[PDB]
Parts: sequence; structure tokens; C-alpha cells
Amino acid sequence: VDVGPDSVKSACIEVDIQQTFFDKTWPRPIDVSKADGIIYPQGRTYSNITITYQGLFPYQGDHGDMYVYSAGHATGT
Amino acid sequence: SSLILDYFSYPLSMKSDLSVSSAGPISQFNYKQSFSNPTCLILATVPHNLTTITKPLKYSYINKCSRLLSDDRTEVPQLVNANQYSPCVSIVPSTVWEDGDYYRKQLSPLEGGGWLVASGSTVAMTEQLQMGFGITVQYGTDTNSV
Amino acid sequence: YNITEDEILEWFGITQTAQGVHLFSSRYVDLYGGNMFQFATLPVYDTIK
Amino acid sequence: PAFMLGSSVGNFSDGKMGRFFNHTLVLLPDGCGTLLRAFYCILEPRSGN
Ligand SMILES: *[C@@H]1O[C@H](CO)[C@@H](O[C@@H]2O[C@H](CO)[C@@H](O[C@@H]3O[C@H](CO[C@H]4O[C@H](CO[C@H]5O[C@H](CO)[C@@H](O)[C@H](O)[C@@H]5O)[C@@H](O)[C@H](O)[C@@H]4O)[C@@H](O)[C@H](O)[C@@H]3O)[C@H](O)[C@H]2NC(C)=O)[C@H](O)[C@H]1NC(C)=O
Ligand SMILES: *[C@@H]1O[C@H](CO)[C@@H](O)[C@H](O)[C@H]1NC(C)=O
Repeated sequence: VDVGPDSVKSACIEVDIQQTFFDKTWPRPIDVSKADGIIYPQGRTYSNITITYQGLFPYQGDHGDMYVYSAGHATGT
Repeated sequence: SSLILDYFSYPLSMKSDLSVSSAGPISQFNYKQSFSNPTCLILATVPHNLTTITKPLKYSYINKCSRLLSDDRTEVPQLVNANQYSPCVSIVPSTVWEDGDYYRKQLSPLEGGGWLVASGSTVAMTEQLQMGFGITVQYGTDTNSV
Repeated sequence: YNITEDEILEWFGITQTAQGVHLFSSRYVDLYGGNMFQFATLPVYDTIK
Repeated sequence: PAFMLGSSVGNFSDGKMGRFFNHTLVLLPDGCGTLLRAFYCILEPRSGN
């Protein structure tokens, strides 16, 4: 129902399937003792007390969905 | 803390489907209320001294939903949740043209396969248009600020 | 939104409930610490799978 | 990172997949990650190279 800025030509650049450099893992897990990746309570706050809570939570030491953005081909400049 | 409203074209004719434990086609395929929070339904009518709101063409709704899989033998219904829309709405258009309209779409194997099929019917307008409002209230989502 | 580019680690969370799409970040609240506080809430029409 | 979201998944005509029918959500970082643009709107392709 609103506006949209159209900039440039519809001549798309070549796109490749070259995941050989991509697939190399990193051992980067999480910690619950250091409290990595926990949503703050959405309707109440507390002080110096222990609180049971029910929410949308991850697991611990998860593998994850590790990706990284790969730059394109550039011969010189 | 916060308030939520929805409004829709609800004539008085199916007002008997207002109950909390209702399992009618409007309850089964269109919407189900919030069982953990208070709610209210108000069915109002267009006043004569009010032109601020328009009148649509006809009341239209759905009364069936079925996920037939690619095996053409296994069929599974859907359960609508509170303030939620099923994937039934993702394929049915914004209105239903007449009674018994069949809306179908191909399904990928990862989501089940086959053809999702749904059936829609209709109720015509009365002398004056009636609107349905549903209010739900919540205490523990944000600051008490309204 | 606007955000300051930094060198310190940051976190983001995304979820969907009946009151909409919920985006959580620590930049707006805790730069040097970290917590998923609600910095955005889309009043979405549907639940995304 | 950028995120595209929908409850609809379909395959393309060539055999590839990734088609998302109806309205679709897109979150995009812009300006070397300074802008947080997002829309749940209709996306369209074109048949160029
Ligand atoms: C946040 O919450 C935490 C835990 O819930 C709090 O930590 C405890 O807080 C309570 C409340 O103040 C402390 O209880 C206090 O105990 C005092 C005991 O006095 C005697 O001991 C003193 C030395 O203390 C050490 O030795 C005793 C006995 O071995 C141990 O129990 C202690 O833990 C210490 O190791 C002496 O100096 C004194 O002369 C006495 O002989 C008592 O006097 C107080 O009235 C109170 O009841 C408790 O000790 C804390 N535990 C800790 C620090 O491990 C924390 O304070 C909260 N923070 C807030 C509220 O800001
Ligand atoms: C974000 O950037 C704009 C333009 O650079 C600036 O005017 C605005 O104040 C910034 N946001 C905040 C919260 O300061």
C-alpha cells in the first residue's frame, strides 16, 4: 500500500555453487553457567532471588546453524 | 499491561457460536479464543448517523480444511490456536465467491505433500451490517501503561 | 532502526507469539553485558514456520 | 545477517526450491549494517540473466 524505491537494471550477476571453502567447522558451543542465549523475562523483573520460569528456550551446547557470508570473485579491482 | 482487539464481519445469525467451548466451523477453522486470558465479544450494527465505515459485498467464511497427502489415502485436519491463523488461510483468498468453493494448493513433501484443500461458504448481508469485535486483555506482557 | 557499529560481541533473538513477532537485542540496553530485551515487536498478521 | 520468513514453501519450475507464496517477511541490514529494514510484503522476480 506504500512506495518502493527502484534503483538499477535487471541484469543479475552470475551466482555460483561453490561450498567447498564454506564447509569447515568451528568448535563454538554455548554455556548455561555463563548464561549464553537466554531471553530476559517479558513481563516481570526480580532481585537477588531464584525464579522458575516457562518460556521458549534453546538446548545446551548446541551445534547451531553456523554460516558465514562469502565475498564474491574480484580479480584485482 | 496491554490490550488486543480484532474485528470482523460477524452477523448475528451465527451468534450461537459465541461460546467458549464451541467446536463449530467458525471455531474449528476460523478462530479460537484465548483460554488463559479474559475475552469479550461485541456484535454491533452500523448506525444511521455514521458513514465512517464501509460495507463489504457479502459475508464469506470457511467450513472445511483437509491436508490430503501425496499418497491420496492419509488426510489430517488442522487445529486453530488463539490469535493464530492456520495454513488454511494461506491458500484461501480474502473472500469466498459462493458456497462450497474449493481452494487447493500443491504441498511440498517436507510439509506433507499432496494438495491442501479447503471449502468455503457464505452468508448474505441483512438490512444493516453487523460487525464482530473480540477483545483480549493481558497483565504480564509489558508495562501497565494504558 | 539505527544502530552503532562496534567491536564487542552482540546477540539477537527472534520469536513469534500471539501478540506478534518479537525481536530482542542487547545493544539498546546492555552494550558491555548482554540480555535479550524486547527492542522490537511487529504486530504481525500471521505465525511463520 | 538477513532473514526471509514465511510459512509457505514451494519449488521453482526448474527443479530448485525456495518459493514462498503470498506475503513474505524480509529483514535486511543496510548501510554496512546500520539500517534494520524489514517488510512483510509481496516479492516478485524478473526473468533476466
Ligand atoms: C543476595 O542474596 C545472597 C544470598 O541469598 C545474600 O548473601 C547472604 O546474605 C545473608 C543476609 O545478610 C547473610 O546472612 C548474614 O549472616 C550473618 C552471620 O553473622 C556471623 O558471621 C559473620 C561472618 O559471616 C561469615 O560467617 C558466617 C558463619 O560462618 C557465614 O554464615 C557467612 O556466610 C559468612 O561466611 C561475622 O562477621 C558475624 O560477627 C557473625 O558471627 C548475620 O549476622 C546477618 O544478620 C545475616 O543473617 C549471608 O551470610 C550471605 N551469604 C554470603 C554472603 O555468602 C546477599 O547478602 C544478598 N545481597 C543483598 C541483599 O544485597
Ligand atoms: C540514527 O541516525 C540518524 C541519522 O544519522 C540520526 O538522526 C538519529 O538520531 C540516529 N538515532 C538515534 C537513536 O540517535
